[PDB]
Order: sequence, then structure tokens, then C-alpha cells
Amino acid sequence: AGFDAEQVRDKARKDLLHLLEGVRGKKNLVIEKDLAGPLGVIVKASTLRDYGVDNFFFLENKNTGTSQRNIVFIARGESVRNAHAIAAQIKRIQRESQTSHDFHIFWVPRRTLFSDKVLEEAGVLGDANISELPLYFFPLERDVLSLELNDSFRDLYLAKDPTPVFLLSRALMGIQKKHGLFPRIIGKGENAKRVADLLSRMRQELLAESDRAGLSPSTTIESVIIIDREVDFVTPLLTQLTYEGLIDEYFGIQNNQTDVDRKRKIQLDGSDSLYSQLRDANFAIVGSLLNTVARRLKSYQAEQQSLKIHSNIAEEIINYTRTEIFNKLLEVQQNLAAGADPSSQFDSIEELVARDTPLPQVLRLLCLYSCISGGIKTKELDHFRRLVLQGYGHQHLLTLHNLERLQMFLSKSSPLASMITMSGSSGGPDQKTNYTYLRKQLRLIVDEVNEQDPNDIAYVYSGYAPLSIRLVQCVLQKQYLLSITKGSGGGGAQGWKGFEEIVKHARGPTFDEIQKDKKTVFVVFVGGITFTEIAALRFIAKQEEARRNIVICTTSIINGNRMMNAAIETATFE
Amino acid sequence: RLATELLNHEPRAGRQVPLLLSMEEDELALDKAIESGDTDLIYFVIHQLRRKLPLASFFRVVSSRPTASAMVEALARNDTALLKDLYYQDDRRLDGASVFIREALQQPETRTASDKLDLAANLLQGNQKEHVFELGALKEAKMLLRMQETFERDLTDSFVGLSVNQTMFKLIKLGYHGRAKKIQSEFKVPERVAWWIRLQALVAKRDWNEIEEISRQRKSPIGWEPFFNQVLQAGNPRLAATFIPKCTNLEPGQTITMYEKCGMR
Repeated sequence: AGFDAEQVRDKARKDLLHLLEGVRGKKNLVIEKDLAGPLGVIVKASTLRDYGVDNFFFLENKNTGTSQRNIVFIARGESVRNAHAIAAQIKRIQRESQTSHDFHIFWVPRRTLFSDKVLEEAGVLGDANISELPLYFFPLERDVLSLELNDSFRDLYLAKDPTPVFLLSRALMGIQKKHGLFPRIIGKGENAKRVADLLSRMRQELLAESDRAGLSPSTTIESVIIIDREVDFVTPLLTQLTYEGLIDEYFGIQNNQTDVDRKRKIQLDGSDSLYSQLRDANFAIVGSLLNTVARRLKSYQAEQQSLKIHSNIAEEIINYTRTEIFNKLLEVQQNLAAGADPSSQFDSIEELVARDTPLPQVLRLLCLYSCISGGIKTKELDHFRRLVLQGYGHQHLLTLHNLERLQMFLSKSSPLASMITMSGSSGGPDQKTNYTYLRKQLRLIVDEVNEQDPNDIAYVYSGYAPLSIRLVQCVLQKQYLLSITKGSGGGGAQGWKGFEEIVKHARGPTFDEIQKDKKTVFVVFVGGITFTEIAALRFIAKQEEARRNIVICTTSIINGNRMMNAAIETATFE
Repeated sequence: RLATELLNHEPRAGRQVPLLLSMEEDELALDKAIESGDTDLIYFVIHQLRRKLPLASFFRVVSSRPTASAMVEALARNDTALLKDLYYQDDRRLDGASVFIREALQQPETRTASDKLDLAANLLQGNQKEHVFELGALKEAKMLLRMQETFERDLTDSFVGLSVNQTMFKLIKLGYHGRAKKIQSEFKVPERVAWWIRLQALVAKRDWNEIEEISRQRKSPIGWEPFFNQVLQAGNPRLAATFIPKCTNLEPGQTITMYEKCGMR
């Protein structure tokens, strides 16, 4: 009777088909490009064909098929780019066809007052059947839910756009409408608090005029845990060392798919038996894992071709990990994460820039430096900035400025760079996470951990435990977390109890709100989650399998390169 | 005065904003829209205040609220004079300078492009709270593409747009002597950086006469071990084996690996 990721797909599938039948007859389909990916998760192109869809088109391509009369547009509502595109698509067909053509628009997930104006100030508003398609979470896996907002990191942290927070709140509220209120809303970070505040406000607004019933606490849901991405920039900045992590690092993963060398699309999800075992494993054991599987098969048909696919992928990743540049990148990453003097890594960074390694990889090192050392020394700062400019272009004067606005690349003399301390008085409401303090207090460095049979979440970085997941363990696995530091620590209550002093040294507000068989816990990431953090959560989920069900929710699947691209200027003085 | 007070705690925090807006109760309507977290509502208030209030009054209200300030800033980027006005009145000179730099990247000619960079430098002067680096950077940028323009006129190849390092690399690969050293000297490129670029360029050029000539000197700022590795791959194991044993800081156990992979078993 509890929550199931499959019912989310089912609802999403029937919400769309109900609208595809609302339009009577046959229809051509024009969809926002970055929406087409997530849509493939909930419905196949074959099913859409069985409901009257002729051809498929992209909104950005501006070439809607004149063929069928019914022209149905499907795009995101809050988007500014889409509202003009659809209007410019109507103009570019209302006077450029021959037959009448009907226009239907499926906004995701709501019709906005902004979109009303854009079509109003285009005149094409009156000739459109506006419908709402309540799509929010896209179940990438049975334990992974995503809003699939691939620009949410840029919008939230660079552009300060609260849209992803609002959409995530509605999605979370939708779960409460069906399964009951979250007994506890536990979280860490400013945007985590903003989601909690919205859940409270939306609840009281649901009581409305006319009075409504109200909501009772859930009996199948334990609690919700919300982690703000800006609390732990370090983890995604590091190079992911899991198999799926390295695929995302090297090839890049979008909508459970990747492009190896037009190019071939490789499906990457849990439906494949072999990939379910490989995706979370540290890449160092992939070769041995592949050897065991291959020998078992020769000693159940898709596994044979899956063996060839992942043997080819791993072989290419192995080739990449053997390069001097890669190992140099890891060397700087490991030293900075371990706690070594950041100044000692200068010559290595200078070499990497000199060897013309890709800009995102260099910027990630600089941001790792800044975010883990509480800013960069003034003398070293200008030297770093000079290397970037004359190494990649003076155009990146904007790139460095964007990283400054993101507060990921700052001077030590800047008040925004200061890490939370208990000695240096108060000051700074937005003081940064103190990794120097947290490295010891939370055992961020575990040089033990064998990769053949991992015993801690630190295996996803070959010795480094993600701060984000460590904070989750402060709530979910208090005994274990104490055990790897203390011992002899009733005992199993919720909240941040036992670790309030430690979490205090992490960025943002700390909260634990009480709203008045095994249950499910929602671990929500605002600002993005990496595959390593997912793999870490799955590791923990296996340990809590008898007492808890764990479902991962997020605004998007993030990585180091996606973060830098939110800041990197692409224009190039030509 | 009373009619505004009664709405301050009920009901749907989304339909109190149009009511507050009609009563000319600005800011309060914007604050309520912001606290609602509804993007659609925040725009509606901003668009209303944009057409009703003077730009100056509009900026003040919007500047006090970071979320509202962000949206106005976001809408203008997708407007340019609006951005400059916003940043100037809020004393955000780094943001204003970024607008001019962003305009320079869109200029069809380096002459007009450098003029935009000059406008950016003008903004960073005055007050100048640690803007020394940016002023020198914009100076280098104007310096760089002016020299690259000379290269295109002489060498009939493409150079405008490349970084200092990329310009050195292409210059060395084409074997254009101290022209790369002139670029290196003018922009004060470090010794360790310049020698890595030169090494990579000569290897991609297979200029093993120049590499051997470089091996004919004593010290190396990056060491001779890079020279060993760089030459070995995609090149001579024979010429690579020249740099051993010049490689000072080594294994020190032992030396075999280098002599081993050089074919010499």
C-alpha cells in the first residue's frame, strides 16, 4: 500500500494518453528537445503511434509537419525560451501551410500566467487548446526519482531562479496527497529549508472561500531527508570512480543513455542484469567482474550482448585512466581531499594547464581547492586566474566571475569564502562547510576499504566518503557512524540527534520538522546528485533493507562537468 | 490602512498579491510573491512594476530583494542597457563590466571588440576595490588580438581568438621561431608553461632536430623526464633514450624501466 516508483510512471503514462485522446482524430507531435529524453522513460514511441501520432518533431527545429491538421505541442511551462518558440512555430505555419490545422498545447506541468502573455502578445493565443500535463518526477529507476531539470544547477545557484525548488515542492507534495504527510521533514541547506517552508505553506493553502478537509500523517512513509547541493560542492567536483560514474565523466549520461562512437546510443538502466551489478561497483574491479561473468556464461540472451557492450566501454575507460593527465588529475584531487597543503599542488595544476587539459577538469581542481580550503590565498589566486586566461582565453574572465558568483572560486580575504568555525566569533550567515573540521569528525578519509568487497561508502572514491551521504548517515545510521569513531553508541531515533555539533559546521540551516511492515525514506537532493552518491545510497539501502525502503529524489543528475558548464563562457573572440 | 492589514495572514498566498497590487501596495505584493516561491507570481509582479514604476524606482524595490533582482537580471539576458543601468545604480561594477566583455565577444572585428573591452576597463576604474587583475587582463586581451591580427596579415593563417598558449603552440608547430618567444615575452608566460607547450608542439611536428638540439643543454625547468615520455610515444624510442640519464630527480629504483621500454632489452 506504500509508495512505488512504478505508479509514478503509470500516472505519467495515463495523464499523457488522456490528453492525446482529448485531441480528436490524428495528430503530429512537436516536443521540447530536452523533454523528449525524460518522456522516453515513461512511454515508448510505439505506444504514441497507437494513439494517433504520425511524425515526431522538435520545438527548436522550427519545422512542424504540415501533414496532419492537429498540431500538438508539448513543453515545459516555466520556460521563457519555449513560449516564444511555440508562438513562432504557430506563425511559421499559420501563414505557411494550406489547410486549417488545429493547435493543442500540453504544458508541463502547469499553464503559466507568463505563457498566457507571450501567446497573447503574439496573437496566436486564441487558436490554442491549452492543457496541463502534471509531470514532475521521472522514475529513472525503482529507487531513483528525478525532475530531470538539466539546467537547474545553473538556474538555482548562478541565476538564483527558485523554479526548481518550487517544482520539487509540488512533486513532494503530490506524494503527500496520495500516501499521507511526511511524519518528519529533515534537512540541511538553504534550499533544503526553502523546500520545507514551501511544503508547510502549500499544506495550509490546501485548506482553502471554501474550507477543505486536511491531511493526516503517513503510515507507510517514515520521513523525508532533504540535502542542498551547495552544502557539499566537493563531492561532485571530484572525479567519480564508480563504473557508471566514470561513464558519466567520460561519455556523459542523459536519460539512462549514452553515446559511444553519428553515434551509437547505449541503454544504461537497471533492467539489464549485468549493468545492475556493474553500475555501482568501483571501476578497479570491473575487469575482474567482467572476467567472472564471461567465464560463467561459457561454463539469458541479452546478457551475452551486454557482456560485449560493457567490455568495450570498460576498455575505453581503462585507456583513459592510464593517461598521465588522468593520474595527474587524481593526484591533485587526492592530495586536496586528504588534507595536504594546497600550495604543494600548484606545479601539478600549472602543468595540466600547460599540457592543455580540458578546461572543466582544470576549473574543477581550482574549485576543489577553494571549496575545501576555505578560499584561495590572494597571491596564488591571481596566478591561478592568469593561467586560465592566457591558457584558454581572456574570454574566461566571465567564467571566473561566474565561479565567483557561485562562491566556488574565491579569495581567502573574501568574507564569502570563510568556513564555519567556533573560534573566530560569529559572523557570516552563509559561512561555508568546514571540510577541515568535517574530515575528522565524519571520517571523510578512509584509507582502509577494500574495493573487491566494500565495507563503507568511501569505496565510491577509493577512500573518500561523500560529505552529503555522511550527513544522511547522521540521520539514518547513527550507530554505525558512531562505531567508525566511537563504539557503544535505546538508540535509533530520527533527526540530527547525536550529531548536532558536527552538522553545525556544515553550510546552511539545520532543521528537523515534525508534522502532525517496513516504511520508506525519501532522500531528496536539491541542486543535483551524482551517480557516486546514488551508489552510496544503494549501498546503505542494502544494509537497511529489512527496516527501511530508500527512494532517491532529485532535481537532476549532476556531475563536475555540468557544474562548470553552468559558468563557462563559450563565445571565443572570433 | 486597514484593508492592507487584514490580508497579511490569509488565505491562499497567491491571490493576495493581485489584491495588494491594485491597492498600489507594491513591495508587499512582491514580498508575498517571493515568499510564495511561485516563479509565475514573481514575474507577474515584476512585469506590473516594470510598466507602472519609473526604472529608478523599479530598480530600488527590485535591488532590495535578491530573488526579484535575479529574475529581472535573467529576463534581460534573454535589455543590455537595462543590465548596465541596474548594475551601475546598485554599484555592481564587476557585473556591468561583464556585459561589455560579453559584447566584445559578439563584435565582428577586433577593433570594435577591443573598444568594448576598453569600456569594461573604464567601469573597473574608480573605487577599484581590488580590480587590478581585471584591468591588466583586459589590457592583455586588447594586446593579444592586436598582435594576432598582424600574424594573419603576414602568415595568412588563423590566429585571432586563440589564447596566449594556443597562439604559442600554433606558432611553434609552424616553426615560426621567436614569434612565439615574442608572444611569450610580451605576456610573461612562465618557464614551466612555455617549455611544456614547446615540447608538445615539436612532438606534434616531429621536429626531432630541434628536440635533440634542446637536449643539448644542461638544465630543464620541467625536467628531462617529460622529454623522455613525450618523445617515446608517437616518436623515437631512440631519441627518448637520449634524455636518460639526464633526468636528475628519478625513481631511484632503478632506471631499467626507461631503458627497457626503449626497445633496448
